[PDB]
Amino acid sequence: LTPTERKRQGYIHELIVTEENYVNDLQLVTEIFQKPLMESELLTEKEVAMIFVNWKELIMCNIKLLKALRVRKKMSGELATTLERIEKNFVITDPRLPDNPIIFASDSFLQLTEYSREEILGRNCRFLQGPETDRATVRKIRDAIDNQTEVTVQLINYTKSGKKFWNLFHLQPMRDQKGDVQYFIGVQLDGTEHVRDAAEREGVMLIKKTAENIDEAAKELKMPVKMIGDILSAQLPHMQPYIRFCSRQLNGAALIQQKTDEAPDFKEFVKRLAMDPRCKGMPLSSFILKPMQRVTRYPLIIKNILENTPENHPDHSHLKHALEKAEELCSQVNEGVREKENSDRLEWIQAHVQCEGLSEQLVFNSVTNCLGPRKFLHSGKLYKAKSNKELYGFLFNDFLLLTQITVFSPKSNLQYKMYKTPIFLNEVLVKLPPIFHISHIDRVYTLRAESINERTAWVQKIKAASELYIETEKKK
Ligand SMILES: Cc1cc2nc3c(=O)[nH]c(=O)nc-3n(C[C@H](O)[C@H](O)[C@H](O)COP(=O)(O)O)c2cc1C
Repeated sequence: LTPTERKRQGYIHELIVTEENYVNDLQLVTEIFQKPLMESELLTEKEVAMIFVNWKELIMCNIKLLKALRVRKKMSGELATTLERIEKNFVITDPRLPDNPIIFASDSFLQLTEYSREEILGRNCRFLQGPETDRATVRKIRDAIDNQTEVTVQLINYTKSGKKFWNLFHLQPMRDQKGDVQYFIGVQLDGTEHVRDAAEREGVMLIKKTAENIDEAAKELKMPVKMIGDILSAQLPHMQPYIRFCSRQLNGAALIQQKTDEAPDFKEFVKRLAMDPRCKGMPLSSFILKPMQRVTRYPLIIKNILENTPENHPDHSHLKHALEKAEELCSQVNEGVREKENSDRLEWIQAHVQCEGLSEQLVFNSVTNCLGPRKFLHSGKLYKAKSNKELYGFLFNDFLLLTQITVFSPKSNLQYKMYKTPIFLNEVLVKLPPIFHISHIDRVYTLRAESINERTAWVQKIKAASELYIETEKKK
């Protein structure tokens, strides 16, 4: 096959495999960090929500994505578990991708070579080679690769610390029905001495049977993919919860670091949850960075698929939209991260303003219907005319929230109760007769601000955000 179509399948499966690892990481934090901390009674229900935030919703998004990928790929969840049951040193590489990168490494392999998964994936296997390695043996391996055939040799490899060990290595291509090589299987039998006669004859049989089991394990993965963009184009516009999480990931990380230094009983309980072999010895504070990494990873991946997809291909159109949505999703994420002050205010409103009786729960620190990331504009006391009722209003870029006190200082806590249904600014007009008039089509509202300088701040900000909303709605 042409290198273009070859690279195309390589990047399509780069999307699928990395998503598998990612979704797996999300479920880990919920399993061995979230649920334990909630039932540990070490922290309050409020402190826990500051860290994970909407972590649960992040899983619901990607699981919906991963499932769609698996059905198209005719896969099942078994791949990770099936591969883990093979307790041998092995890696899988992708010859379709430049420099033949590693896409998977067994637990035995990682511990043998003293490297971590983050150091390994995406790189060529030549880091094992050293000074006392027979370069003639290496060339035989390269030839077997270029000729797309299996091979079995012995050579000296090095760990991360530089420890020497003999490597009874076996290479084996992974072919589909059409015989096209999709992956390469590399099994390593570590030893102290060069094996001969019976010692060699036994080791060869094991590492070869090991390779066959991997081919069976990766049987669902090896098949080629026709289309993948239509799935990404339908799932990416539903990656909204990332905007909230990534805007609060900084405060969530600062909470962990602070609570650790002021509570020794908390520090030990966290590390006893990072013990789990699925954590690979990385702390909880390192998992929090992953959602921000994944959303910035998507545009890089999709573009690689798009660049290796011709114009006449039916998947080219969907990949265009997918790239657009991925970049739009990524942009709104970076906007929320930068506007830190706006993020603190929206989350403050979330906790102190009780909004109930709605068809859907109100999340202030989220995306609007049309304008994107919600932005707080103005707040203050508002007195309704002819009633003079003490009300407290919150003005946003998309709607106005009226409440009643039962301002943004974290220590100061006071309760706000929702007064009426959120008045959206896509259907309101504002004129002047500290009294100002807003014109809703259905009902009439006449409010009186604290002062003259206040009502001018209301009228201006409401009108400006309204006109921006109206003209945005007129686009389509
Ligand atoms: C699946 C696979 C597994 C490999 N495993 C090893 C290995 O364990 N040790 C090693 O020295 N080379 C291994 N190689 C070979 C190297 O990745 C590399 O291709 C080889 O050393 C030739 O390097 P060169 O391109 O600089 O000539 C493996 C290759 C493949 C495709």
